[PDB]
Amino acid sequence: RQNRRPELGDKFSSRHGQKGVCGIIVKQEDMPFNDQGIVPDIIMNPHGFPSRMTVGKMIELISGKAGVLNGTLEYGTCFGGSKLEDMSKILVDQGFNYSGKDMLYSGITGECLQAYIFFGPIYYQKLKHMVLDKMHARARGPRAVLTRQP
Amino acid sequence: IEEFPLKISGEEESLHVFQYANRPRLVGRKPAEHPFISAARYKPKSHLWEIDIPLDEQAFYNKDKAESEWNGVNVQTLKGVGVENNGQYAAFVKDMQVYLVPIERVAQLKPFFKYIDDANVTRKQEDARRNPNPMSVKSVNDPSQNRLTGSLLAHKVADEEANIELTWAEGTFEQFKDTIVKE
Amino acid sequence: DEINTAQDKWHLLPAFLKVKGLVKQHLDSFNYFVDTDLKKIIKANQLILSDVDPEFYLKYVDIRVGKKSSSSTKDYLTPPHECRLRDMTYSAPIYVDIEYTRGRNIIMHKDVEIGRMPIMLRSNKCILYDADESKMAKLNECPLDPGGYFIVNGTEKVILVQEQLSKNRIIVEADEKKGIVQASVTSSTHERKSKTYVITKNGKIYLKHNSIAEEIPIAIVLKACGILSDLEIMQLVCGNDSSYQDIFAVNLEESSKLDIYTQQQALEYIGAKVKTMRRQKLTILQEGIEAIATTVIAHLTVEALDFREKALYIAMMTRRVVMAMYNPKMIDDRDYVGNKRLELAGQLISLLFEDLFKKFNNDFKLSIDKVLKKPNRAMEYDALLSINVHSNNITSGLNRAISTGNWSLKRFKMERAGVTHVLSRLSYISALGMMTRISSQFEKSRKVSGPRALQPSQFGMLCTADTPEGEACGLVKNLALMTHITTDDEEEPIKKLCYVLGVEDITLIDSASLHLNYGVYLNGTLIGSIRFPTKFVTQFRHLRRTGKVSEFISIYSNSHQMAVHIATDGGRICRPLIIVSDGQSRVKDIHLRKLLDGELDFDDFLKLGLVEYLDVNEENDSYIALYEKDIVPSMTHLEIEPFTILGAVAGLIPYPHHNQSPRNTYQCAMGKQAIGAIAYNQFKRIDTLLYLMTYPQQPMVKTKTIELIDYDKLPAGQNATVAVMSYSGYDIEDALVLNKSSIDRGFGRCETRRKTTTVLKRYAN
Amino acid sequence: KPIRGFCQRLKGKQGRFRGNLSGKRVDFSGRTVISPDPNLSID
Amino acid sequence: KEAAAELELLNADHQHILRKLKKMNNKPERFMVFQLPTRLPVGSIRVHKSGKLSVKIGNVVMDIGKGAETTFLQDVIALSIADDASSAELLGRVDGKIVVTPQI
Amino acid sequence: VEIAYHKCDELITLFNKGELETQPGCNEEQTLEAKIGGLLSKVREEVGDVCINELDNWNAPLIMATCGSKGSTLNVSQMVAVVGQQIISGNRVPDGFQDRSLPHFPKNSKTPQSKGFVRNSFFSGLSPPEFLFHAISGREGLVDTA
Amino acid sequence: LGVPRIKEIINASKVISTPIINAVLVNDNDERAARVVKGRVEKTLLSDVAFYVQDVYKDNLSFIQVRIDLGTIDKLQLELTIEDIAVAITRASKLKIQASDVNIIGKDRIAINVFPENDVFYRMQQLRRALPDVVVKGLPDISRAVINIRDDGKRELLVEGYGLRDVMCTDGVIGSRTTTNHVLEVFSVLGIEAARYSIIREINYTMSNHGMSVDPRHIQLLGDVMT
Amino acid sequence: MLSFCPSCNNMLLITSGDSGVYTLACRSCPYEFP
RNA sequence: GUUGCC
Ligand SMILES: [Zn+2]
Repeated sequence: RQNRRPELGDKFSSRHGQKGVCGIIVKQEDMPFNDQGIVPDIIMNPHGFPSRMTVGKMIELISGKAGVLNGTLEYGTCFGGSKLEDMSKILVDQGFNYSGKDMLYSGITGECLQAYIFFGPIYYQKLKHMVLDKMHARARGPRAVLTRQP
Repeated sequence: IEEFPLKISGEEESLHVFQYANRPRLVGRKPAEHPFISAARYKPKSHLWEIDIPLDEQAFYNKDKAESEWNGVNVQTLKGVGVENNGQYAAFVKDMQVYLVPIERVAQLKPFFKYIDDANVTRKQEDARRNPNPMSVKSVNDPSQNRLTGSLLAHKVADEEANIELTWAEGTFEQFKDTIVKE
Repeated sequence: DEINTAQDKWHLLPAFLKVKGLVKQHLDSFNYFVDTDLKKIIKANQLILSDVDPEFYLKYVDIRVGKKSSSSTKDYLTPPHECRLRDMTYSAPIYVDIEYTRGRNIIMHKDVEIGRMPIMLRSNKCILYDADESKMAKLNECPLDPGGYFIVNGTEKVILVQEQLSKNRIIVEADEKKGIVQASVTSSTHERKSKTYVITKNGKIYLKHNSIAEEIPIAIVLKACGILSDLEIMQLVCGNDSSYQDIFAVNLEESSKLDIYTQQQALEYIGAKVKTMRRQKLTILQEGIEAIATTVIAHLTVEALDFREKALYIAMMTRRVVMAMYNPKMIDDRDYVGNKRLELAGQLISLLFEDLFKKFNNDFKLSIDKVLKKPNRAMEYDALLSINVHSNNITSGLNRAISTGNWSLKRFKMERAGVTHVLSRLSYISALGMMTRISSQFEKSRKVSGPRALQPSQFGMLCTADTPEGEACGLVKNLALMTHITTDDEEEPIKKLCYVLGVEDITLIDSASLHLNYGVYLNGTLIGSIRFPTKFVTQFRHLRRTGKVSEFISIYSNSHQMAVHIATDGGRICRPLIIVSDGQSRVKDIHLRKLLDGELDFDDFLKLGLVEYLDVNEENDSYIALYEKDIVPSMTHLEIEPFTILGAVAGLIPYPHHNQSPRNTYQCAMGKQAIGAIAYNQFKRIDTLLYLMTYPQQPMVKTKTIELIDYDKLPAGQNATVAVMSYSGYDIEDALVLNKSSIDRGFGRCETRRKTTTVLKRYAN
Repeated sequence: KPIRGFCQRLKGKQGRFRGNLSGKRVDFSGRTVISPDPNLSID
Repeated sequence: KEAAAELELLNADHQHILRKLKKMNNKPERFMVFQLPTRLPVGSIRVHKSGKLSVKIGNVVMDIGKGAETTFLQDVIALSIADDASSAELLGRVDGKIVVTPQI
Repeated sequence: VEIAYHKCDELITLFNKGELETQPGCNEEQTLEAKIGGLLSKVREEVGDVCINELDNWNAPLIMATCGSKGSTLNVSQMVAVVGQQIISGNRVPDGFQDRSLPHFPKNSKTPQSKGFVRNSFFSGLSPPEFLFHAISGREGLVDTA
Repeated sequence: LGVPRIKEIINASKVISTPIINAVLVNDNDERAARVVKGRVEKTLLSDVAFYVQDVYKDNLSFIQVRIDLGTIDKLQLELTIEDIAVAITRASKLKIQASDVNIIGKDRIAINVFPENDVFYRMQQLRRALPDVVVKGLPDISRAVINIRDDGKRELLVEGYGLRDVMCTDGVIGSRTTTNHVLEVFSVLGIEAARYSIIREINYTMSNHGMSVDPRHIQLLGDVMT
Repeated sequence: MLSFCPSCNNMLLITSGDSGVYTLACRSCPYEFP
């Protein structure tokens, strides 16, 4: 038995087919932060959604933010599910943006961002293929009995 | 509105129906006649119906090809295998009465070429006697051996069995009133 | 709580999965094997005999697996989780009763041990059948385990649902540079695998076979079947007023080349050039070996005397070979789903049980006569004391037959390898996704991307968003959520039943009008030649809706040819739909309110006539409807639920109808490799390599799929806060940056478990 | 079940001349996964 | 559509057989064969509203469906046999063939 | 897209009239195949021309398709307006059975929105019939790499 | 034009797929003779020019008779006499008949007899379908000629066939500008230096219409490494 | 060629007749025609 | 040596 902390290199997923190697682990003060103090956990660059056309993640989050604010789990099914137009109204009744796109400050320098940030919770499952049982190195090791190669 | 009552009055009689695969019904909308049966041929346990028909003479006959090759002349015979099915009742009508009877078998008559089969059985027999080139004690049934059975065994019992020479007649009124008197 | 049938048809979908679960094909075949299918095998190999000392006979009266007939207790058994960590096989012994001649008289003996069968979990011959998590808590097995898998001597395995091309039917083939053929593979249920072929060499129809020494042309083999008049030959295959007379008339003069002209001379042309397999008796008649050569061919049909129904079965097979040479549009493909036959678990291990069971009672026979070849050893000898030496040949045959996935058959001489796999306990749904998958046959068509592709005749039959990639990109497929596999029923009653509905027999009608009329094909053979089918086929459904006939029957009725089809063979794919009779459906929401009260399950709906199953063929005649707000007055078969096209392992994708279509398949390969939880007893088991996760979370947006299989009750993965933006350059393509703090608070602490084992061995000295 | 021979291992799917003589197996290597970094220069 | 082309021909099939059972009243040693459904769970051929044909051969069991349908260029002859003896009698030939179908 | 249907359905009815334009290149009844293919590959383009010009600045798919970073004027046009028509090796989704594609659609009905074309956007959603036709061209995008 | 276009130029394979040949005309207009060379080069099959073929007997005659549609020759504008058809029947080695028994009966009716077991019926029945598939005029190799128009008014002549030597020698087409595909017949006809320049112009053709551009020089090295 | 021979339906055959005349007659049935 | 998977 052994356990481990998720350091960089490991393979995270997004349940819609967006793989990712953990790039770098930074300290807590450097990320952005909203009006209430929420630090975002995991940051994705926006260079996937035009090419991969993964609009479902963009609809996962609008139904994602609205559910735990209302305190009820929400049904996103196939060929239907929780609609969008009645899901924006419960977000705006609390004070947040109507398209989920809240504003943020910068944790590095202290002021606002010139643009707004799409924001909230996404379901991230961890995946296999962690790195410490793939790190490999052989200096001067065994040779085969027949042809004497490594 | 109206009603035409029917009853079934048939037992003990296995009447059969033949099917002429050669002869059509109508020749220019007018139906022809059915030919004159010279004789018949039946074998039980295999239910064959070997019907003989005779041909027209020298006008459409070409006898010097027929005599010089097989010497079996003026006879076209044809075979039909009798098959069994359920239902298929035959009915005649009376005035406002109609009486029925079950048909037991149906045969489909195909032209059985007798003589060209018989032409080669002599050809093989003479071939043996040109160059003839030349003892039964019991055996034991073994449980690791097969014996011929099934469909070819039916051909082993359809080759040698008792023929019956039918006297072909034309009646049709004796059976007719026999149904009328029976309710 | 004002209910309607507009949006509340969904609440019967769980009633279908409550009594008829997720492992439907795996358990319901093995449960058909152990109860009914074993008595039909001892009745086909009974009465072993010895030719020496001929008054000795051993015959089998019955066979049972499990409980005795003396004690009549339930069972005495090791539990499976106590068995899966000791490298043993979960087995219960097979008991038979036998009677034989000991000596002075015959005696009967009861409850003889002969072997130890393995029993798959959640089959009714195990302890785990119908438990209520109280006995199962004692047996420390998880309630949420899917079941349906062998645990043979340690590591647990499962056989896959394999399929092949549809046996005992016909296809057509079209080739440019070689000429065109049509296959017809058939299989009698004993020792035969024969396939026939019809070839067009340089404009002439021909015929070859793997038991005839060379090719035999077509006019001979129909004159040998009785049809001799040589106008009927053209009358069957061509019809009238067409171009088929111009193509086919070349074949008729080869009868004049060989000078045959009659039904007697037609047969021995075959047997002159038959390839003689020596039966070592060989009393060949030169008339009898040809009738059997016209009997062991196209083993769909066998004959008594008249040859007739076998004759025109060849004539219909040679009609489609001249329909294709007219235009190549008449071709069929051998990857259409109607020409596929899924066949399931227990009726596939039954074939392996034959080649062991006949190997049991012949070496046991060889041990008998070796004893009975003694003069003094003839009076009071008993034969039962040497049955234990031959007993375990069944056991050790079966155990390696599941361990090493290769099956050495003898009656077919066939070597299917890779028939089982080790099931993935990496995730939860990985232990259920592999339970519903289909392995193809790999007949070396690696150049043809036809079966690599996906055909549109698949909507709801089996899943369309799930397929692996790489080594197999289109040859591993997965069942849909609502999916049932048929099984054979019978065939002689419906042949008697169709006669009642107003059809005649083939032995009455001439071929002058069968091409004018239609024709019923019972398993591909013409038996009735019906006309006006739309009166006929609608009266057939109305008997099936009332349930006088079994419901797994299809009435495919095409019009490109003048024929209608019947199917009763079993082992083909289908789903149910709700009947729509006219411009109003038969939904009748007052029935649907009585279902949520609970007194009638899904099974009562198909008893009254509100739902019936549809296979791939019966989709082609029907006009099925999506929603109740789209009913046409000419519109049947409303869709029971539209999102039932995705299997149980693709169903966890949220809103899959918005994203791009390839970005669902890339998750099905990786959902099955997700770290999460395994079972309720997951800290108890001792298996090879398991990953465990500390603080899981149920996902935020659920699906109606995942509440059917209880994915939420032991999920995989957390739901963290995501703010999509570029940051610090370390995320260029699909990288992702997460803090040092939240993983320190416990974000995704995984845990790895590994087995190691040794065995203390006792040597010779 | 066919026996391996001399001619069955000079040719073929990496018997010789691709798997041992053209392209070899070598010492002093290693293999891990990649992750980006901007802060260090090219080369 | 093509379901309507079935019923009008079966409508016209009533009249083509009602003429044939009327011309055949003169019993000139004429025959027709037709198949009755066995397996019972006698009657009377009747005429319904505007020429529709049905039989009721059961005490209650009704059989609506009857239809003259087969096209055949063959001469079929009903003949009796008896006990493998001098009993070969040609009775007559067959004009037509209808069927009987129980309605469901 | 309705006027694209309105030019299509008038063209599809001249089979009883039996007009054939007979392009040089030996059609034999596929002008009605190739003209609809040119017709439906048109309506996808000017609808993509509305989304580019009639759009404000600071649209994030607009600012990275103005550059050559990632994306194109086709990829942004299939996320907001219309996904277009699926192609299978130069073919508009041939039939599965009985001269039709799926048991939702009437017999021998050779119209787009029935064989190959899917009209609504990814932001709108997909219907159960049109989801599968996108799920076919998603397959041979993976097949050809093998 | 893709991966199955590169594969056979490197292989120099014998039986190539779709060998189109490009031959230009003499003049530019249509003139009712721009398509008159298409008749002189395509496989003019006699089943298009015959209409009604039947066997007739009087009492002792075994001869098949064929007739032609004389009003069709001017429609597709081919030019040929009647006697060259009677040449072309004995120009078929597949039918084993005598060399000269052909006798013309008028302007459009033509008959040929046969005479010598049981030869007589079989040799007039094999003959019945083996007649309406013989070439009478044009190439015995090529399949289908197609005339089209480019962005200029000039018209070319496509032929999807194999032979090239007999394409150049016929009238109505100039043998100076006749390009083609299928490299290894150009080596037989136009020396060797033409075969080197052809594989240059073909490889950068099927790389021009895939978007990328390799080099003119990276094929000029490949051009003479094979020749 | 629709060469049906009556009462056998088999075929017809062009026979080299007496003095080489072209009479038509099938085998396996005694039938002839000019 | 043989299979499974990225
Ligand atoms: Zn004859």
